[PDB]
Amino acid sequence: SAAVKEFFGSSQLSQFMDQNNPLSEITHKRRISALGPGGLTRERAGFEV
Amino acid sequence: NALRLHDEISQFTDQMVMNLADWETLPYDSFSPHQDIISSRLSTLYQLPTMQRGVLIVPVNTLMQRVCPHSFLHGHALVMKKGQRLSRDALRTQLDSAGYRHVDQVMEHGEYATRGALLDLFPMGSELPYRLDFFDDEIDSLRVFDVDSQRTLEEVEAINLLPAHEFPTDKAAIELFRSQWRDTFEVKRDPEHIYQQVSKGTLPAGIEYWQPLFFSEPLPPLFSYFPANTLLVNTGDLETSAERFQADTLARFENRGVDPMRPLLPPQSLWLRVDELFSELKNWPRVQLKTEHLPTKAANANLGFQKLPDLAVQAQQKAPLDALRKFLETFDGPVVFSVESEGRREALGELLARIKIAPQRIMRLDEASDRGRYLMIGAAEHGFVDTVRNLALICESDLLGERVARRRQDSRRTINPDTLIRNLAELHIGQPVVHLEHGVGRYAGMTTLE
Amino acid sequence: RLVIYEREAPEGTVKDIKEQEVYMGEIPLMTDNGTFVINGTERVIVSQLHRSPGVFFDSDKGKTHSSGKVLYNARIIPYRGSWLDFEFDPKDNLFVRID
Amino acid sequence: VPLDGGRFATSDLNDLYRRVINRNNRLKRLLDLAAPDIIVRNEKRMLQEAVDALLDNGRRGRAITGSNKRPLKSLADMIKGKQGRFRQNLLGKRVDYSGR
Amino acid sequence: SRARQKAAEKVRDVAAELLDIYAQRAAKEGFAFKHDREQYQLFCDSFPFETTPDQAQAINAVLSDMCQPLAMDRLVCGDVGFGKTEVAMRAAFLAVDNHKQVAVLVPTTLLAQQHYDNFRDRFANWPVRIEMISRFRSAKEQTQILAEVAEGKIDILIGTHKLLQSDVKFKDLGLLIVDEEHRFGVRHKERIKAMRANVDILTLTATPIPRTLNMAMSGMRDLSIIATPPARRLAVKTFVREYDSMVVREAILREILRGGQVYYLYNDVENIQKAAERLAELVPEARIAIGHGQMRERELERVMNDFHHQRFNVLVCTTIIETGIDIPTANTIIIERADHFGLAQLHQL
DNA sequence: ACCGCTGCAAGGAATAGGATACTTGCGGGCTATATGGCGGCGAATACCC
DNA sequence: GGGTATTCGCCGCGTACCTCTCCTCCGCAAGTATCCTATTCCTTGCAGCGGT
RNA sequence: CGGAGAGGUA
Ligand SMILES: Nc1ncnc2c1ncn2[C@@H]1O[C@H](COP(=O)(O)OP(=O)(O)OP(=O)(O)O)[C@@H](O)[C@H]1O
Ligand SMILES: [Mg+2]
Repeated sequence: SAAVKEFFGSSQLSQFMDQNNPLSEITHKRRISALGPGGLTRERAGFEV
Repeated sequence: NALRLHDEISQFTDQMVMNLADWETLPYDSFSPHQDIISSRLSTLYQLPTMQRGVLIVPVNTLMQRVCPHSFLHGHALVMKKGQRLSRDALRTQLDSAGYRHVDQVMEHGEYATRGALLDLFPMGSELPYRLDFFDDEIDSLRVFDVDSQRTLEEVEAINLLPAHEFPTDKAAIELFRSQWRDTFEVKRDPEHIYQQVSKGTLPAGIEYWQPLFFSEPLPPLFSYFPANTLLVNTGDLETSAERFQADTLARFENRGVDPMRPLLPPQSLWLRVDELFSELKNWPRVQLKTEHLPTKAANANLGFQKLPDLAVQAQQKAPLDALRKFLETFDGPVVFSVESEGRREALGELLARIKIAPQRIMRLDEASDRGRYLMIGAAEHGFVDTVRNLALICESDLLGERVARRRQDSRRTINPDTLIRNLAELHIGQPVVHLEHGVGRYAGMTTLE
Repeated sequence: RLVIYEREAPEGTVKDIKEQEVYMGEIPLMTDNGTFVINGTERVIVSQLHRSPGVFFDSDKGKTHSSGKVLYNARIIPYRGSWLDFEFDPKDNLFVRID
Repeated sequence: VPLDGGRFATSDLNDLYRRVINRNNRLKRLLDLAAPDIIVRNEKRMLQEAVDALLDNGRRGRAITGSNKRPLKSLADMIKGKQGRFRQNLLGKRVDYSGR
Repeated sequence: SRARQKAAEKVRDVAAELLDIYAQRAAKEGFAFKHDREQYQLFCDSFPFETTPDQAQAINAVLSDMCQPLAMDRLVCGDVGFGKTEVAMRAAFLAVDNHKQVAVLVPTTLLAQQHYDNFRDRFANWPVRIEMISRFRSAKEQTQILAEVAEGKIDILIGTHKLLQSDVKFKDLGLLIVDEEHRFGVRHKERIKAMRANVDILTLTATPIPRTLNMAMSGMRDLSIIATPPARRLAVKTFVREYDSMVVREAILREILRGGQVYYLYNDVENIQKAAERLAELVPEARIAIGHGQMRERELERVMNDFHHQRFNVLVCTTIIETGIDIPTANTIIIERADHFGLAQLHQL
């Protein structure tokens, strides 16, 4: 329960739903983040990625 | 047993009972013998060719081992106390065999002098020359004099220059070790192989078990170190424990006769073989102490040494001291109580007051009378009724015989009562059932499991 | 389902076997849409796009050594574990590095 | 400052100061007691490390941390950087009588 | 399930009790013992050793603190096997030579038995009657020891927690020697100070538990470390290996063929019988006995007596031997599962 | 009517299962390892004389 | 020694504003020490019991 | 008030 609640509650890829539309919800669920654990960093990503 | 005997014997006499401090390692082990030990394993060996009285206790673990073979001892050492009644020219010829040079102005290693009455040495071991002053076939001084100024710094009574390693460690001996190595073993190029470890100057962990290489003369069987007239007293049996130790040594040799890194000599090279050991115990006059009725002949005798009667106490009876109170009236001979420590005497002095017996304290066992209770302090472990001279020794472990509890209570099981449990299965489903360990459950059918 | 062996029997027997529906873990349930409810606040876990575990042969296009020398390198990238890298010194050697 | 739950904020400077004061008082007592040198030596090593971490943490390859495994904020970390005093409170600062 | 039924009411406040104990402590003037030079010189001469120049410093501090009008409270933190106990005896002599009823408090039965034997050994001529009260002594021995103590004839009383059980009323208590205090909690250490406030406490330990180490480092108690290991002690060689039957066998044979004895610490009572059987099948050459504090105690008496008399070599034991069992022949401990043990625990073992 | 010997038998003692208090660790606990940067620079080895 | 090469750790990397959540104690296991009933088992104290 | 993290406007 700890290892699962930690991931669901407080992670970089479990984020607060944008909910001022149906479109915003349905296009925030189909999101492809290139960040998070095991991935690159926001301000240290070059011009090619 | 040896350790135990070293405490028991010292109780019944006063001669210098002393062990022979063995390498506490196991055969072909991986640990060093802890140099302090060697400082007491060599010193014994240097006195052993002339000890005039006393008892030296060795087990067969050490008795079967080989030790430094002469030379190195009367060459690389000098132990000498003031009570060494020895002349000048005897030291002269022994230093001659030691290779020291007669120098009147002793300044460097391997130098000695015998002028007038005073004898000088600059030993192999230290960097200080010493003045000796033999008078009238005896040594009289230990004057630490300068390398050049010849002025005494300190007068000492006993001098100890022993090698701090069991084998020679100088450059010539290292070269000899390497040469014997290339003779027998094979060198591999690795900074951990003991050939390169010794060559670089360091001594490996278990280096003592490569002892015989360093010397180029076979290690003497330790019996050459014995005096002219000893009298080997045995204990138990030897033609049974030597064989057991030889088997265990062979087991260790084959167990570690793997690991091409760090290879091993054969056990013949660092241990007597049991055949040789009994080739040599036919070269000393011997007395065996064995605990069983030997029939009748010369070179055989029987010493009536019966065991004690049933002596025990317990708080169960209202009279706890019954065995003793009834034994100590029916005994014409003396009785010696051999309590363990000092304080235990009081813990035994207030218990024999309960039956009006006050033991004197004697020192040597042959102070006992016809009729008396005495106690002596030592470390003996079991009693005996010496029915030869009628005496008895009641060690404190013969007042605390045994413990016999845990005799339980009747019935931990019931068989064939209300429910036989014959059980050629017929039971229905839902029918209550009793497991003996967990209580009542409901039988819910056969099943198959992995 | 917990099996229990007995000691003095040969290697592999059974004394008892006890089973019990043990409770372990609370796993949050995705709603009918794709949103979880984690503390009353409705969260969404977005998909992540990361380099696949495997082995990759890259090269800095002469970014170092100023010779125009391309320093080819390889990464063995596990899904879970410690990485592994091989690279080339500008002297056309071959060196490994771990983590 | 209270966290409004009855307890107080961490305030890393006071944590570093408590660490230094604790080690220093312990070493003063242990020097009063004429303790053996093997003990006072690593006591002084600990005190040196503590004052080190107070003045500038992270200038050693090792940095000591509290929560979340990030190193504490030392007195040199309160001047350096984009969030120090110079660049965030002295060169440009928040201002009254302002709107947006 | 039922183990969680208990608690959460903090049934007793401890702060008020501890504050009142200390407040009664700091008010009453101490006892200022009388020191007789020669009559303690003989006690020193009975010591068959030499006091190392730090042990003889701790002893001098303890005596010059007992002979002051205040109340001692001293910690004698010194590394294991450095002769901390003889400090207790040379303070116990000063105490009981003024007819003052020392009370030694040890946190286990085997240590109680060992200290009883050692104290009878050391006080083997001086008319001081030493007695031990624990669960070894049966209920017709305790009911006499307590009457003796109350009438004031027993002059040293060595005891486990049975000592501090509210039925033990000393006549004139004058010195309390906590031994191995990295146990006992707090209330046990204070339950004897509470009845008599101005009593002198001599707290012996090797690894003091953090509360009473901080409280010594802040001046509340004194502290007198012991260094300079006594005569010929060698630092014990520690080896950390994955468990291996060959390692166990080699270690055991190396000790046994030397003649010493082995503590094989196992620390699991239910499986210790099977562990001893497995060990005796692994090493046929050894003689093996089981020792743990959950036997009929007339069996534990016998086991640890026989161990002291070399009647067996290997002692498969729990952490009942964690508290200062001497046995100077035993020279190999084998901690079976050392991963779950504290640093202090591992050091004492 | 006197006596040793034993059977009943009351209790006495030891032996179990249950409860309580310390020490220890473990493990998560509502303000207590990651591997997906790169460029400049000047100081510290290092390499080739 | 001394001139030049290579590597290594520290330094740096935009401004202003807005919105959101989430952040240790307290149970388990081992050991120790004690205490507390209920059950049963020696143990002898007394009565019987036939013999003298 | 601090810390970690997510996103958004110009
Ligand atoms: N100054 C000394 N020189 C040589 N031996 C000593 C000296 N002091 C004590 N010893 C011996 O060392 C052993 C240490 O045991 P002791 O109980 O006295 O201290 P300890 O074991 O550290 O105390 P604890 O039993 O609480 O651990 C004792 O057998 C004692 O005889
Ligand atoms: Mg002690």
